[PDB]
Amino acid sequence: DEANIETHGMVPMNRLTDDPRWLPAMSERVTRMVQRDRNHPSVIIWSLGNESGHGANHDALYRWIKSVDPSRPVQYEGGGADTTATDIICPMYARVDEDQPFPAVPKWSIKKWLSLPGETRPLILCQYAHAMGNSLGGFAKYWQAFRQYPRLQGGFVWDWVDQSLIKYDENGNPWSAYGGDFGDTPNDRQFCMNGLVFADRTPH
Amino acid sequence: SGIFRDVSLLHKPTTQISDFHVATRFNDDFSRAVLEAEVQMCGELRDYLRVTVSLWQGETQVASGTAPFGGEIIDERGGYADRVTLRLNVENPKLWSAEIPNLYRAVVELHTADGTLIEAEACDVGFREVRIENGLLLLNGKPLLIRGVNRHEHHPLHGQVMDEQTMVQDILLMKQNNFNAVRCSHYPNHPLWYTLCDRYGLYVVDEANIETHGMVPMNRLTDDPRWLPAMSERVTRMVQRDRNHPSVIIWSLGNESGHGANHDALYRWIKSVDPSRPVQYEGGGADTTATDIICPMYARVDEDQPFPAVPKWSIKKWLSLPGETRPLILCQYAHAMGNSLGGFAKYWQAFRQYPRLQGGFVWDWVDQSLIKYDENGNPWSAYGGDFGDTPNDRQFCMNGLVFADRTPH
Ligand SMILES: OC[C@H]1O[C@@H](OC[C@H]2O[C@@H](O)[C@H](O)[C@@H](O)[C@@H]2O)[C@H](O)[C@@H](O)[C@H]1O
Ligand SMILES: OC[C@H]1O[C@@H](OC[C@H]2O[C@@H](O)[C@H](O)[C@@H](O)[C@@H]2O)[C@H](O)[C@@H](O)[C@H]1O
Ligand SMILES: [Mg+2]
Ligand SMILES: [Mg+2]
Ligand SMILES: [Mg+2]
Ligand code: NA
Ligand code: NA
Ligand code: NA
Ligand code: NA
Repeated sequence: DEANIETHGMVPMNRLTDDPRWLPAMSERVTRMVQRDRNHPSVIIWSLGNESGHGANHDALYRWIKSVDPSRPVQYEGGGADTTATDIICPMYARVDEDQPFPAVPKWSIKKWLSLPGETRPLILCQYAHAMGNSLGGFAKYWQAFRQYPRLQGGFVWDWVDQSLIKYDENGNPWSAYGGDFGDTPNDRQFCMNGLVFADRTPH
Repeated sequence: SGIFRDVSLLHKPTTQISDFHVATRFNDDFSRAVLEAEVQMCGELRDYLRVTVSLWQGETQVASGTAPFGGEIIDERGGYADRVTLRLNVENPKLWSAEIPNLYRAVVELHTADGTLIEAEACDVGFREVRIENGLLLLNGKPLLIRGVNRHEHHPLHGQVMDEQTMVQDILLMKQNNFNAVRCSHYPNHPLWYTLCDRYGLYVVDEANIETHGMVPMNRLTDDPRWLPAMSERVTRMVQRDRNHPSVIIWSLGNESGHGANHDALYRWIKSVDPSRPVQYEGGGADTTATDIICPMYARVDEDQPFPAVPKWSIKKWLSLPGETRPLILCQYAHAMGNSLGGFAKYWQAFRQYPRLQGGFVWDWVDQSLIKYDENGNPWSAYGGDFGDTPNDRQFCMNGLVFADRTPH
C-alpha cells in the first residue's frame, strides 16, 4: 500500500520532499493511508510513494510509520533504492547481471547489489520487466536469479494493464488511443501502455 | 623424508635477545605511524642493560628508542622485568605493498647504558596495515584484488629441498605473469622465501603444517582435544617465527582437516596474539567460525554445488547468503591439471564486478613431476606410481601453470 506522493517532474527530484514546508502535505498522504488501511491483512508492506527523490521528509515519515505500526516493513525506492528510508532494497528496472552505474543513483545488477559492502537487506524490485508492446524478453533470467539467491525475493512486474482509452471513429467504431490522441500536448505517446494485458483485459 | 632444509649452528650470548615483535600502527590517512617493538631477553638481568631499537631508511636513521628492561604493569603480580617495549614515532612513512615493496631496517640492540653492545638482531620492516572493514580486506586502507597462486616447494631433481635460485626464478615468473600473491600450500616455507616476498613484493598467506585429509570424517583429529597440543605447536611456532615479515598478510590454520573445536581455539589464539592479520581456514565449509574470509576451494562462479554439509555455492551467491558479510577470496581455484584453465576469464570478470569477491589463489604453480632416467640415461618426467609406489594417485600431482623445470604451460 503506497502513499499518493510522486514528484517525478521536479528538478532535482527531491526538491519538494527535502523541503520542510512540504512535510505537512506529505505527512497527511502517508498518515491518512495507514489510519485507513492498517487492519487489512493483505497489506504486508507500506510504501512512502514513488519517484520523489530522497528527502528528509521521507526519513521523518518512514520513522513515523515504523513507530505507529511495527507490524509491517516500510519501503521506498527514491534516491537510489537503498536509502535510509527503506527496509527493502527495492530498485526499479535493475538488471540481473548488468550494472548501470548512473551517478548518485546507480542501478546495480541485483545479484551484485545484495552483496555490496555492509549491505544486508532483502531485495524485491518495486518495478521490473517493462511490458510495453512486444516485450518481456529476458523474463526468465530474473526468475532464475530469484530462485538461486535467497535474498532476491522477487519483484513487481511493470505493469498489469495498458492505460489505453477508447475513442470512436467517424463510423462510431471504437479504437484504442494513447498519449496525444486527445489533442493533449506535450504527451508521452504510447508510454502509457505497458501492461501484461490489454485495457479490456485480453492477455498480451 | 630426510634433513631437507638447512642445518646451522648459532652462538648467542648467555644474556641475549630471545624474541622481538614489530608492529606498526597508523593514523587515519597513513601520514603518521607508530612502530612498537617488544623485546624479550633470557639471561641475567642487570640494571645497566638497555635495549635500543633503531629504524633505518637506507643509510639514514629515521627513528630510535632506548630504554632499560622492565615492562608496564600487567596484573596484580607486576609486569615482565625481562621485557621492554620501544615505541618510535615515524612521520610520513613509505608504505609497503606488493606494488611498491618499500622496506625499512629495524635493528634491535641489547647493550649497556655506557655503550657496549652485547648482541644485535634485526629485520626488514614494511609499514602496512591489513584489516577487514565493512566486508572488504584492505591493505593500507585500499581493497585488495588478490592475483594469487598456491605454490608447493618442489624441484624435479632435488625433491622438496628449496634453493635460492629456484625461489627467485619462481618469484620472477610469478610477477612477470601478473601474480601479486602466493599461498604457502600447505605448510610454513623455507625461511628465505619470506625474505624474498618481502623484498620483491608478494602478499603471502602463511599456513600451518596441519592437513588430515584422509581421516573419516575429515575432522576426526581436529575435533579431538587430545590432538590439540600437537596442532597447537604447528600454529603457534609458525606465528612465532614469521610474525615480523611484512609480506605475510594472512595466517591460515592449515588445510583440508575438516572443522574441529581445535581450529576454533587456535583461531582465537592467533587473534589474541597478533591482531594485525586476518586468519583464514577453509575446512568444514569455508565459512566457519574459524575464518575471517570466506575461502572456498573450487567454488564456481555461477554454478552452485550444493553438497550436503559443505556446499560449494556459486561465489557470487555465497557473498549474499542471509547474514553473511565477509570478503570472499578462494584459497584454491582453477585447477591447472594438464590442458586446463578453461573458464578462467569467468572468475576475473566476477572478481572485478563484485567488490567483496577479492580474488583467489590458482591451484597451482608448478607440476610435481620427478625426473627418472631411461636405460639410455635420458631423463623423463615421472608422476605417481612411477616409483613402484602404490596405492598412488597417478598424474594428480601435476596441476601446475608451469612444468617442473619452470617452462610455462
Ligand atoms: O512507463 C514509463 C516508465 O518511465 C520510467 O522513466 C523512464 C526514464 O524517463 C526519463 O524521463 C527519466 O528522467 C529517467 O530517469 C527514467 O528512467 C519511470 O521510471 C517508470 O516509473 C515508468 O513511468
Ligand atoms: O589436485 C588434487 C586436488 O584434489 C582435491 O580433492 C579432489 C577430490 O578428492 C576425492 O578423493 C574426494 O571424493 C573429493 O571430495 C575431492 O574434491 C583437493 O580438494 C585439492 O586440495 C587437490 O589436492
Ligand atoms: Mg511528446
Ligand atoms: Mg646507534
Ligand atoms: Mg591409484
Ligand atoms: Na530468492
Ligand atoms: Na508508462
Ligand atoms: Na572484487
Ligand atoms: Na594434486
